[PDB]
Amino acid sequence: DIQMTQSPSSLSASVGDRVTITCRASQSVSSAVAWYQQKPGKAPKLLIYSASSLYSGVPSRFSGSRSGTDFTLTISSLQPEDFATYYCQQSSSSLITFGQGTKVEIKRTVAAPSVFIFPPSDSQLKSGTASVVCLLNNFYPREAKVQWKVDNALQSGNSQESVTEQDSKDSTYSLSSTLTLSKADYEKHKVYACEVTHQGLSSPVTKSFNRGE
Amino acid sequence: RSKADVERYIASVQGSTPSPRQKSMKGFYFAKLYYEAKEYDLAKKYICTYINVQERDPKAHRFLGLLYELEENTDKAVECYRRSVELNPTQKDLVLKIAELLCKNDVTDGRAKYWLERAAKLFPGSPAIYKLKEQLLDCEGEDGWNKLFDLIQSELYVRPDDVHVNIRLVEVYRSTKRLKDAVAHCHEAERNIALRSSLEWNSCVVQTLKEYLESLQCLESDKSDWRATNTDLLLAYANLMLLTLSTRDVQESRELLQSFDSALQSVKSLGGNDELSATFLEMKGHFYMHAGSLLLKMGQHSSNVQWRALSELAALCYLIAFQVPRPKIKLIKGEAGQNLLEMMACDRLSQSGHMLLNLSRGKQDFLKEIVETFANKSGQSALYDALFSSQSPKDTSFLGSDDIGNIDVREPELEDLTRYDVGAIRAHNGSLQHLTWLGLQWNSLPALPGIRKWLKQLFHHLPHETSRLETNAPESICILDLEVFLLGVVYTSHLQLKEKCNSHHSSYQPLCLPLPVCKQLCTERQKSWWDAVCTLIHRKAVPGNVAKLRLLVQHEINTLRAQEKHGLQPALLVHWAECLQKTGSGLNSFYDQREYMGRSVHYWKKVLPLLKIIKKKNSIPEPIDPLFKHFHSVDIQASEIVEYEEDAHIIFAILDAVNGNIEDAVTAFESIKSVVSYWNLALIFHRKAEDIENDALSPEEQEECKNYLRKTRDYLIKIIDDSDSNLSVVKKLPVPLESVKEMLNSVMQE
Amino acid sequence: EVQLVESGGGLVQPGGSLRLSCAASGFNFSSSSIHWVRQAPGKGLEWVASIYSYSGYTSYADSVKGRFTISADTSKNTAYLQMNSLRAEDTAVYYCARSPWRWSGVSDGGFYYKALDYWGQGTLVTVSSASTKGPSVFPLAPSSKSTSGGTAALGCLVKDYFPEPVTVSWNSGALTSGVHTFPAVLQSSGLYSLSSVVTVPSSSLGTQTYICNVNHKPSNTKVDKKV
Repeated sequence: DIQMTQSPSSLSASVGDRVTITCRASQSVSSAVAWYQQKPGKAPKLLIYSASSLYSGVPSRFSGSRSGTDFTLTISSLQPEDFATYYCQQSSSSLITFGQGTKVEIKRTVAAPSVFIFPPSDSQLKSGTASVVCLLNNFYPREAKVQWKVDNALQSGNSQESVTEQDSKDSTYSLSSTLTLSKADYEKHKVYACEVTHQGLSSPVTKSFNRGE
Repeated sequence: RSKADVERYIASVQGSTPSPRQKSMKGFYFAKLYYEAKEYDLAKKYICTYINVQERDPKAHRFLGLLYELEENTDKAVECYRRSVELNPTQKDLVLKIAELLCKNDVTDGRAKYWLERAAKLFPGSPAIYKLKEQLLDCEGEDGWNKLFDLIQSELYVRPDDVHVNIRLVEVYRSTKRLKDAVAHCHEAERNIALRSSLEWNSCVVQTLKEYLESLQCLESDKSDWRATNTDLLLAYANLMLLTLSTRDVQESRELLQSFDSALQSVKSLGGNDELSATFLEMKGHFYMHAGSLLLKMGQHSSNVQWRALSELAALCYLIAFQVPRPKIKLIKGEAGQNLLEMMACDRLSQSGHMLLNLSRGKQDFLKEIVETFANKSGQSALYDALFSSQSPKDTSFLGSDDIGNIDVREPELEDLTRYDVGAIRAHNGSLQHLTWLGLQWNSLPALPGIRKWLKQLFHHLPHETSRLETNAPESICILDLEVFLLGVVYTSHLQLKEKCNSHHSSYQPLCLPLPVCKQLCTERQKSWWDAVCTLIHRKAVPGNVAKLRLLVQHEINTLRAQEKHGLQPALLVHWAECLQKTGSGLNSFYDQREYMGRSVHYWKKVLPLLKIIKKKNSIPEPIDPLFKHFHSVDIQASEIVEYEEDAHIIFAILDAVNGNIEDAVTAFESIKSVVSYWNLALIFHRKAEDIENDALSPEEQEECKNYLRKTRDYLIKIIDDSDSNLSVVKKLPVPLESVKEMLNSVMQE
Repeated sequence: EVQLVESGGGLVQPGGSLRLSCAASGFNFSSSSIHWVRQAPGKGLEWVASIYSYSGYTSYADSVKGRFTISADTSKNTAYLQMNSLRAEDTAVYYCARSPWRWSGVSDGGFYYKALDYWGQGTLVTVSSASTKGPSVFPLAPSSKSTSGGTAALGCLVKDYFPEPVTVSWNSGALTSGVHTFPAVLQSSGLYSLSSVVTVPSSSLGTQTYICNVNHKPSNTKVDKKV
């Protein structure tokens, strides 16, 4: 099977930069490749077709090129409106495959997340479950790692998290981490600590609470 | 010998031994001469009757088996040989035959093995014996049969319109003797519009259905779905009948009629109020319609005395069909089924309708006489006589038992006919043969057909005119191109046949030919184009042939648009222009009016240079392999030029007005005192008045606005005055007379 | 004047069936090849089906081969994606798009399409045997006494609802700035859950009554919750 490997997965740049995204075809493929721009939730739009031909109406700063089995999208001067996800697509014999996609995030200076832990509410304990929340607010970049400690004991496979898209005003992200298990196990431990590691933190930082405060 | 020699001997022995028993005991000796005169649907019934009285004769039984062998009916032929063999064991050659045929058709049953063992002991180690031994082995195994089945299914996935492959599926089902599955696919496939038009498929449908009726599986399972399958047989007969009449010869068509009539007699007894009953209704009409067409085919070749008498007989048939009411569409289970039946209903009324007219155009109230003379039951026997041989039992024949009650004897109304045609365009998969006939049938009538509506029913959402008119790429095809195309196909066809009948001399009756009997009316070039654009649009082309189909269409576009090297005689262009003007000038919406008027101006702008050279009696450069045959029969003459220049100049003004050049349009319109210019002058004066007529506005302006409405009133009055006085002007009206009067009523109350 | 409209979506139970409708207008439907491209939440584009321009030979990705069936109707000028034996994995936003014959080339061993010019809005398809349910709101207030100087953080937990979407507002839209409502996550049970939070001055805590207003229209639920 033919595969289109897109790189990088997530890119960070600022306005005016000359940006480049590349896709490699596993097997030798003819010039039947395309490029698309997809803004969050909206439909994907066509930028380049047949490798290096510009789709009528697309700005001239976009240009496609090929070298061997590596296809490359090139933006001469990045603009604010081009900060979206892009995809590369090959059309082989009776088959179409897309690249994994490339997100173009706006670059900015580093910011340290202001973390606040929150306990499960009285109302939730009434239902029989216990959810602990750990906030990471208005930081940069997207990359971060959070760990959970129950009585200073690592936990994995029982918690999940989700991250906001790059804010429009300050270009920062936010993360919500949820550690979910039964009330019975929550009453079995007293100390709870949420640790965070981030490029913006001088050193890893942790905040905690004790059941009953 | 011939047909006369053998059917005349009927009266020879009929007058010597008239009792039923001796009449049937002569069946073997009757059938003795039909086998020699090449009558196999007839010889079959003659011998079969002698077998009804002499059921123990080994000679007669074998003769029918040998006749079913010529019919290739293996199941029927084998049984006949069996009877001759069990009566007389000395017929060794028949023991071989049974063994030969059992091993060739199907080996799954041990009966083929048994008869082969006997065949061996009658002919010890003969050359044929091994031949049969190898044949029996030939048939594949269970994994092999399933293997073949998978090929057809995978093949049918991407090619569902392939006639041969679907046929093979029925043959494979029949080979595994799961006929219920055979008919099941047979039933679900009568919904395919393409397969329904295939002669060989419908023939297979008739057999696989009949085989199931007599099949043990049909009775054992249940008697509930028995009616459902029975409907399809009738449907198949109708389709099969339509096709056989056109391609096959006189003999084969008549034989199919007998199978049709036998089925009808077997069905009428059940009756009821379900799909089958509704189907019986519509199929009943088809029978006479096709029967009328069959009659006319024989008379065409024959002398004049039979022609009139046969056409008289046919006229009654078509009439019977037309009378039959629209079938109860609601009564069917599904939308596809009910829509199909109605589609056929429209087909019946349309074809019979035009035939009824063209035969009634010959004389004054010719229809009335036909009913007053042949509606009599005497006609029922005269019809049965001309169509069939009287020897067949007139009791089980539906034709002889039908209750011909209160024939309407009312000629059809054109308005009803139009809606019949439009609804039946999809009857025969829109074959250019189908359309070229209808278009010609309306060529003799005073009202014209809604071709643009025909095209809308076939190619839905195909724009009237394409934005990218600059290129000839066939992605830019428009309903106008087709409308412009069909016009030429019919205008061309009429002239070609006109030349033909001049050569035929004999008796001149060009209007009378029915749709099946006539041959291709368009050039194979034209037909190839239509078949291509149809397959392309409906998305039933082939990825490989796409580029070829696509190019084949492109080739002719430059001609449909009167572009570089158009094979267009000036007369055909003119015909397109006015035919589009008057077609468009009667439309209500602006989008369509503009489009049809635009093309009309286009073709006009291309002719006028030609007309000027013809006006000075010069020569036109004749074409190179033109797409639409040139004819000197309709070559343009100088006597009519000044009118066209006038008629064209109106078209210019009309477009100028629609574009906004009122000053130049009015200046031109007033220049020519034409009936059409009145309706245009009036229509634009009315709009300038109506808008300004009621808003608060300068009083002086209001009077000027009223002044236009005063002009509107006058021009509408000029139209009606000149209209009532002379008929030729009534035909020049761009819209109906009552429409002009309708506006006037509202205009004056304003 | 040229557009593509997707319809026929909505939710369905696993092992069920649905039928999507891609209505086209403005370009000749006969000469265009039709495609469907789904996208699960937070995931990339996945090609699932194609129809060659002028004939309509099918081609599917092995992830759905034999289950889905894509068709095109000339009379109705509309394409459809028939889906059978639907699995929870098929939950995704399904888009359709065309590729003209100008971009549709046929070659030995299969056909290729140069690109997808016209795309549709995209109709959502959710596949989950979990039945509809309203959200349960549990408050999340600050166990902080001016921890981060002058500002504290409060929030609301919307949990055990199905299906997406839920909409949230604070003080009925009075507290607009500072809010961040996070996407939801599929709990293994089958119900989604998300959180909504806002940063407010601690000195104002206890003075301005803070209430989150959640509306789960698919279940006609409305709940206001103070913190």
